[PDB]
Amino acid sequence: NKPIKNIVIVGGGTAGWMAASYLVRALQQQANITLIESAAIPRIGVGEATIPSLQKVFFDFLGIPEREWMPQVNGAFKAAIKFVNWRKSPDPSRDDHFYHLFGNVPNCDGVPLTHYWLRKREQGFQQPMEYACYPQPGALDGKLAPCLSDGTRQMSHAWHFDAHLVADFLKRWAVERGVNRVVDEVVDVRLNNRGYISNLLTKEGRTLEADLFIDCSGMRGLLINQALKEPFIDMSDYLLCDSAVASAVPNDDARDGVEPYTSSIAMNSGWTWKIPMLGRFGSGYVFSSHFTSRDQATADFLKLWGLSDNQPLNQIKFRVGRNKRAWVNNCVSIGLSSCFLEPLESTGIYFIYAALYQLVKHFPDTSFDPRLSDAFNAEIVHMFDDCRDFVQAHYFTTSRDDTPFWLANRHDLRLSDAIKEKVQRYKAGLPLTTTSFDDSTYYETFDYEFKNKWLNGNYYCIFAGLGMLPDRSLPLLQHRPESIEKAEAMFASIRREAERLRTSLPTNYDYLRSLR
Amino acid sequence: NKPIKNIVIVGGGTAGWMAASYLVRALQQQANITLIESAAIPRIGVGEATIPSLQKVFFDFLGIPEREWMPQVNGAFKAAIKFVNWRKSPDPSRDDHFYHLFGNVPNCDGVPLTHYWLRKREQGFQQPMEYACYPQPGALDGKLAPCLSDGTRQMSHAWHFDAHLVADFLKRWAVERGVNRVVDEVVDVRLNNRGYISNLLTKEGRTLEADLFIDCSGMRGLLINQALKEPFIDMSDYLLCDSAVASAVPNDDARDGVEPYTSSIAMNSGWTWKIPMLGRFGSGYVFSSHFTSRDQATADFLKLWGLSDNQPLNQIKFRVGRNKRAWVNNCVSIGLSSCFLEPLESTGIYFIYAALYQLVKHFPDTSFDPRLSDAFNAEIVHMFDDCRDFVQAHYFTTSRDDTPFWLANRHDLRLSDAIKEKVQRYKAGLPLTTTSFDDSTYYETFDYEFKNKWLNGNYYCIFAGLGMLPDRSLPLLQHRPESIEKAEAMFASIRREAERLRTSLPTNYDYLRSLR
Ligand SMILES: Cc1cc2nc3c(=O)[nH]c(=O)nc-3n(C[C@H](O)[C@H](O)[C@H](O)COP(=O)(O)OP(=O)(O)OC[C@H]3O[C@@H](n4cnc5c(N)ncnc54)[C@H](O)[C@@H]3O)c2cc1C
Ligand SMILES: Cc1cc2nc3c(=O)[nH]c(=O)nc-3n(C[C@H](O)[C@H](O)[C@H](O)COP(=O)(O)OP(=O)(O)OC[C@H]3O[C@@H](n4cnc5c(N)ncnc54)[C@H](O)[C@@H]3O)c2cc1C
Ligand SMILES: [Cl-]
Ligand SMILES: [Cl-]
Repeated sequence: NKPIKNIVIVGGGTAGWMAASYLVRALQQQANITLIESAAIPRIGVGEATIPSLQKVFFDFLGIPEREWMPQVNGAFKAAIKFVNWRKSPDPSRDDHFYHLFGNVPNCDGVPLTHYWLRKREQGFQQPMEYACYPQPGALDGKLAPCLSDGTRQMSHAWHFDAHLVADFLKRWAVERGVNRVVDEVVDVRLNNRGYISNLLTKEGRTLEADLFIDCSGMRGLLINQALKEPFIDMSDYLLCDSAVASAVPNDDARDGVEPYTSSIAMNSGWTWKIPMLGRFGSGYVFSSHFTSRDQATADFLKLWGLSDNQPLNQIKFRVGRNKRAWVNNCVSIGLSSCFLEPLESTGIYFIYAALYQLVKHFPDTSFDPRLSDAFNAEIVHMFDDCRDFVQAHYFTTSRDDTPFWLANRHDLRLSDAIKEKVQRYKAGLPLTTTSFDDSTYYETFDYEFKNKWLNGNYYCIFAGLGMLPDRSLPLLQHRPESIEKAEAMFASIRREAERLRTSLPTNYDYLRSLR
Repeated sequence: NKPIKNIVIVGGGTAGWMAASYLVRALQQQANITLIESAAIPRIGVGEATIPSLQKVFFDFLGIPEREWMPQVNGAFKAAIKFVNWRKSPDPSRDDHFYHLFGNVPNCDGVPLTHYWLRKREQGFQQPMEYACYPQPGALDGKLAPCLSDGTRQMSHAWHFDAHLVADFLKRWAVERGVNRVVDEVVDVRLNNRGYISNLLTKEGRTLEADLFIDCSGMRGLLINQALKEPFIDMSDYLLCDSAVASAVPNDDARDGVEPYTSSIAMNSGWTWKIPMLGRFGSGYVFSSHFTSRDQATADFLKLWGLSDNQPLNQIKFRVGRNKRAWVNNCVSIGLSSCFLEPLESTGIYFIYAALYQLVKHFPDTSFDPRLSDAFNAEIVHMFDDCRDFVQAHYFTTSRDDTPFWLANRHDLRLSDAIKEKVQRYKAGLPLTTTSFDDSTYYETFDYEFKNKWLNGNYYCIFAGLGMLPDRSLPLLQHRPESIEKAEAMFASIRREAERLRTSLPTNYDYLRSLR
């Protein structure tokens, strides 16, 4: 079969230029890549939070080190997500916060530290799980950097940045390496009688043709949804939020510092993200239109940060779910054109480079073997649905009942058999999927991580944080006092590391300043 | 809940004493373990072949190094399985053999060497896959040891031994560490109205009681099948063989050497195993009674090795399949009481210590939370069904059509959706599950291996060996000539290692002799 030689990418957002960059890197020879993007249709970039695999899977593949791209996007460091007022109904006299931290939890004789902690709590141990099982939460409370002053890594971390800038960065990178950039707007898509994309008709009268089309046109799904009629699976029965009111809020970093984490502040009919950068933090009230009006949500958002009625706002709406098939005929959907999930766990950009990773792993020729796209589509389904369930697990697990929104999350959600099964195992006291701690190649081979994205530690951070604990500790531990004693030594070690971090880490602000 | 304190194991075979050994090791405190075995009911031990996880998962857990247990069981080294006359109808003028080797296949720019080999074959490359992608097949042809004379490991390996002796070894090991051994025969099992095992009535009038019962009574399933009425899922529609005629055959190792591998010699209505040890090799014609009589199979077996009509034979029969649930109420089935699969891929003893591993991971208290057994049962189902599909893939893939037996395997088998999906992906040219080569922690964390037992390399050895190749090479490779060039360097390196092994390895016989 003849190889794919001409590729057309529709879209100049984060998805489009990640696709252009990744493909021009992966396809070293025999690859003509063209990207068309409309100047009259804006890109989505609200100030985004990410996860560590952005470096390992995407930028490492491009050969771009962290020190190269991060200052070009005015990046800040992210070491966790802090959930505020998610556990109980808001009480100004109560400190309601917990962290979902990056990194793996140590194992002790084949059992994660989370389970040794639970047994301790049964006997009266008061300290919260993540403060016992991780070394960095207290450091995050102190708004400290994830690295020493000399740049030595001290904890797993990701990044906060304006996605507009990473698109510009990748634009310059990809164009320099041969990607043809076209500023124009597609107005019509022509299919043959078979149903394959023949050509694209633009606004300036250009006719674009290719062997392979990549749809990065955003939520509208110009190619995959509108032209190819691939149905979008609405999953509003799984998750309730469908809107957002967002803006940027100035921050006096000199006296307030820069929080080295994303915040998720539970509201009456949703939650508000806080994504710190230098000089400001991006913020957005994600809400359900069925429980609050955009007007009311706007008022709550302004009141939360004490913003004025003159503050410019980014009014957003979206549909939760995914296409039935991400790849149909000769068109691959990447980004918002493929799927969407509320930014509760920073999975948006992850969906992009994870899908691109899978596209190269299933790269077609001009014959377009349906076995390739079928396999690709199955991977996308697994990827999205797994993250959807993890996010949903934040909702039906909550104890809040103060508003109709939270009551609905507790009782009226549709749950997959998969997430029901995990929760059942968790409640039984069983550890979920764990990996080796004294190895960490889980982060080095993406096939492993892609198929097992969320581990025991991730779920425990969420569940224990929301106050939903297993019925009992592992029955096995009653037979292994030596293992229990060994776990105590590990807890003590974590406590010592936390104390060392407190006096060794520079503030996140000072470290970000040293990088200018 | 009160902890499990009294445990009764029924059975003194390989399963029973592995269970006794593993549990007395895992349950350091609060564990009274009793094993009852009948002296009038023999154990099954035909001379068994194993896989490397026996050391990593079982003996390492007991703290017993290879050098300790192997000479106690008169063990020989196994480095692969050689399949003879499986590809085509037997032709004495043709050499029909291929190896299924232990170990992982190297990756080159995210693609296994198997796929770079396939592309080469498309362009005329003649050398068989496993001889190109592995360094040791030629060494195995030369009957060389898997280690240097000084004991330095040179290739991944497992073991051949009489399972009777490993049972005796573990018996002595477990009894010395507190396991109570009872020589008697259970004649009646009493259940309460709930359906839980109350007590065991023996032949000498003893009444045995416990919190937890382990059924290692063999194929009869004294507790799980007969008492608890748990249905056995007959899978004769998946696999056709149901019988075996076996014996031991003397070998002049001084002039013939000792083959460092198990052989699988395809017959008219089944296949014959060859499991070499010092001084002899165990052998057994596995056959389907629906295509040949035991009498005819016996004659073929004797004729194959030139044995006489006076040669004592072990006439065996079995049912292929598994219990619907491995663990019911307060009874856990381990070994032949749980499931059986023909020894095509040496999975029998694997099923034992893998299940025991899972039992400890799901260890109950006296309340017996059904969530624990449900989770355990699901793992057993995955374990068996996955190995069943892998074994079955040897059968429906063959090109042989010379007998009704092989025609039936080609056309009349029932295939799971899972195996159909894998074959489809393979035929499309896609790599199956792969792991990191420059790491090998896949063999260090059993959770990983248990869920992903058979990798791309394993399937490729079987499929390419049977002459069933993908329709085409990976389309991506047409865009990456640099990766192709890089793979050539790896092939050259493997060729050099093979040449070094040829002149460096002692013969398997001489090395086994040096260990006496
Ligand atoms: C409210 C919100 C919060 C988010 N938070 C996070 C987060 O915290 N972390 C994270 O990682 N991700 C997050 N995401 C996701 C992420 O921001 C976006 O998915 C990503 O940055 C851009 O996706 P996209 O490029 O596919 O869509 P878009 O940004 O909409 O890109 C659309 C592009 O296609 C072009 N185009 C469209 N139509 C046509 C046409 N007819 N002809 C020609 N050209 C055309 C447009 O000009 C534009 O260039 C969030 C998304 C939203 C909506
Ligand atoms: C033909 C064949 C080939 C095989 N090849 C391989 C191979 O190559 N590699 C591999 O790893 N595995 C292989 N296996 C599997 C392996 O040999 C056996 O599964 C294992 O060695 C023994 O299994 P078991 O102990 O559960 O059953 P058994 O050996 O039958 O043990 C039964 C025990 O339960 C006791 N018992 C029974 N009944 C009663 C009662 N009413 N009261 C009291 N006590 C009782 C018996 O006395 C006996 O001790 C093979 C099996 C077969 C049949
Ligand atoms: Cl997101
Ligand atoms: Cl076996």
